[PDB]
Amino acid sequence: PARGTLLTSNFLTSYTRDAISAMLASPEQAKCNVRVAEFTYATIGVEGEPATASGVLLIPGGERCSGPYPLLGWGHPTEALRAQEQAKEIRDAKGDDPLVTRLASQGYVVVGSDYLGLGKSNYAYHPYLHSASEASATIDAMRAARSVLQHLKTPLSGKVMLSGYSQGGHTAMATQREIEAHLSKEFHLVASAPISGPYALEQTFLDSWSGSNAVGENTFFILLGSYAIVAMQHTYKNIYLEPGQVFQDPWAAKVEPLFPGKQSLTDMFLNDTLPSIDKVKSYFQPGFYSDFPSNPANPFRQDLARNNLLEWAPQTPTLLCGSSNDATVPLKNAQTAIASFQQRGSNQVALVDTGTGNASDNSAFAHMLTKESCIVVVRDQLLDKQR
Repeated sequence: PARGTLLTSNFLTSYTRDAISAMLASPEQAKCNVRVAEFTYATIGVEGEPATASGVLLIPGGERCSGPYPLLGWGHPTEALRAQEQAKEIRDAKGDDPLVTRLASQGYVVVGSDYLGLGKSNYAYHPYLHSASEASATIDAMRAARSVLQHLKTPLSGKVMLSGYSQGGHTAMATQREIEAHLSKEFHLVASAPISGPYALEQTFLDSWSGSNAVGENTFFILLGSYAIVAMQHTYKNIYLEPGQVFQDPWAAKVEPLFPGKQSLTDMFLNDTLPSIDKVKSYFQPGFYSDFPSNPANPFRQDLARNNLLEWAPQTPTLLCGSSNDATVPLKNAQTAIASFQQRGSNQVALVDTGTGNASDNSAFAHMLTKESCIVVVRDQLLDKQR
């Protein structure tokens, strides 16, 4: 099966323009009804072998919303529940999701892949924070969606845009880099707006390795760090033979099945499935824990480095969004990225900060606030202007 081939597609539900406006009034108003669709497609694994993945497709429509519509590829945030599908989540939430209320309702066709190893994908694990497969998964999700859209005769303008939140920001940028480098004829990319993504991946882990960074405590670090470790091992198979080489017991024997597994990140954190950040020294093996921040040859550190998104020159008008209150993914990531891009001859990337400006609000939880806040900001400041 050629990459991007549409295997199955199904329409779940639809939300009226008024119902969406009602949610927004709880005053921005929707201009489009929104149809929720799901689909599965052919794509590739981290070794280029065949694999499948699932995705979500939001289609705008309405008397005050005639086409043509731009196509926006979206990268979702860290997902530890293997079976999780975005389309069904939106359906369960009855349209209560910013992708519907802020973008699709305004005329943006939204396409998002559940990523390899998640949703309906047949991949044995999820290549968490793996630039190449995050990009290939997104690219192919967009290819399959275009087939669904063509069959429906949905009017597309031809313009393509990208965005994503958290891990999704990393996904969005990784996808942008891949398109510009090889697929500019297939995808006419006119705007990219990564949100709170760890572009300076390796340095981000180094900075929060103690459990806290310049911004504040990185509360979810044990969970996000463990996911990265297990994933990078799966992807590169160069960190350890037994989890016991990296984690202390009893965590060594229970960590791999969780990323991804039968538990959502919320579940794990609320029920202390893994120790809290203040007990990090009893979690990671002392050797590994001290070696990572002081040894650039550390295999996990090397795998993170291979997934940095700094060494290139963005050509698409880009707007990195995030918050100075964010202690989960420090805005330093965007700043470092900008400096790197400018040093490589690119002036296409801008930055916007949605933080309160009050250090009193710095927090790991300020991270989730950037999702809708930034969706709105990047849409108003960049996306709308590139339609």
